[PDB]
Amino acid sequence: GLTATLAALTDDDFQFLSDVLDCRAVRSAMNLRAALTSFQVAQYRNILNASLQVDRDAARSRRLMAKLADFAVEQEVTAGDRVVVIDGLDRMAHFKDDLVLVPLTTKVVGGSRCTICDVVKEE
Repeated sequence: GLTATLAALTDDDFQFLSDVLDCRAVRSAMNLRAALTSFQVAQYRNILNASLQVDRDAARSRRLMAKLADFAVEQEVTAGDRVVVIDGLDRMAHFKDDLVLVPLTTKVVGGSRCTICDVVKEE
């Protein structure tokens, strides 16, 4: 889609967002262990959050709209889930204790890379 979509994303694209907001961890590849800033995090939040409103399905937007409200919220990660990086992730990387994150899905929205990785135990 990229240009063909611009801002009016379809159920296919929004499906990717539903998974992102569903993720347990939300950080940036350039600095996964360190956040950016209060305005920075909110900035990226406005990007996707803006996609919801402009969306065609006002009902569906409500569901994700609330899921985004907790963007980058303090929660315990676990295997099977996924970590959404605001920058991306092409290679596998550790997250904590012994859990490693492997590249699962990379999508660019509003000119911002968004990679998701499955949380698997390094063994």
